[PDB]
Amino acid sequence: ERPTFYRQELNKTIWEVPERYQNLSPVGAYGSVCAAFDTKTGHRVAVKKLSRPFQSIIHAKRTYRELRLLKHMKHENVIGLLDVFTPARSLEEFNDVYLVTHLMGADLNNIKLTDDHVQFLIYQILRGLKYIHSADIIHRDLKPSNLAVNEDCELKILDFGVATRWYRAPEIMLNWMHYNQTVDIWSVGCIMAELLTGRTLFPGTDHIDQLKLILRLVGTPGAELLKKISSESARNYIQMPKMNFANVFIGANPLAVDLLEKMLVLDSDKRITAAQALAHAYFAQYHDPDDEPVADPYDQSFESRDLLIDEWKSLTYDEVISFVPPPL
Ligand SMILES: Nc1c(C(=O)NCc2ccc(C(=O)N[C@@H](CCC3CCCCC3)C(=O)Nc3ccc(F)cc3)cc2)cnn1-c1ccccc1
Repeated sequence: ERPTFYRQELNKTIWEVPERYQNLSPVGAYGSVCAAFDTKTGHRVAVKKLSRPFQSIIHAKRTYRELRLLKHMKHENVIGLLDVFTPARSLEEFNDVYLVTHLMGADLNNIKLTDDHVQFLIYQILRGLKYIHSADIIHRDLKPSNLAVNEDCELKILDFGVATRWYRAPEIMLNWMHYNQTVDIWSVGCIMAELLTGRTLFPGTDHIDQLKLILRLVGTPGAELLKKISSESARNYIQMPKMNFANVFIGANPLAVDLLEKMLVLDSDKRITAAQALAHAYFAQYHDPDDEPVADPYDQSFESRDLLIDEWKSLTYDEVISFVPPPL
């Protein structure tokens, strides 16, 4: 049943991996991540050694959460789990978790982009977000560095864990209660803007400067939206004119400007969803209602639980043991 592991020191870091994975080479920003050769598939992979996975309740829950989320994701435009392993033979000796994913070529932060490429890249993000959102999962940290492409411009959403705040929706700039899945659509708008102009749309130096730069584009809220804000601080802070997107994004595909106007809406209740955005004219070349799948249901009940490290650790171990490799 159990493979043969081999040990190796890489960054004064002990890596213990199955013989399956060869020629481990550190990729050191992304965490403890090595490019490896998978002798079973003949394809290169990424192997992530979780850092101090059971150091604390917080780490333990984070470890469990990352493994639960990765085991769930079965979509072309979302990072998926090829393998998860531990060198541990028992729950008793379980202290290290290794995750195996596809190796991606470059982050979108690395990559003048043509309108074709913007269309295809934002299409693939929305297709992935449709899937993630359908399981009631919110990304919450979409930014160029969390999006990866191969040379084929095939895109995957991931979360590696510059500034998040540049891409963050106004309604979660202060308090994290009154928000929905469309926080991720705001992020998609900021990314798409950047892809079209080669500039950060909203390079705020802090959470208040950020809100200033956003309002300068979308305009200060009307009475309609001001009435839906609970926080005296946030309301009293905000308490001018909406710019013509066609002026700001001069020379863009006018259909890219129209979609941007539907994505960068202050009122999160009126912001276009991933599903709706896919059906926008911009994506006429790439939209197929029969190849934009939704996810299986995702059991998120664990998010509400306050459990001990040994409880989170045992749950993670179960999820390692029950893992079913995807087909080749
Ligand atoms: N560097 C790499 C790799 C890698 O590193 N492969 C391992 C790998 C990657 C991502 C995840 C990952 O996305 N994990 C997510 C869960 C899943 C998401 C859920 C929401 C939707 C999108 C997927 C997570 O839980 N992150 C996390 C965030 C904050 C934390 F405090 C703790 C964890 C896990 C393992 C491949 N390719 N590359 C690569 C190489 C060269 C150039 C560019 C990229």
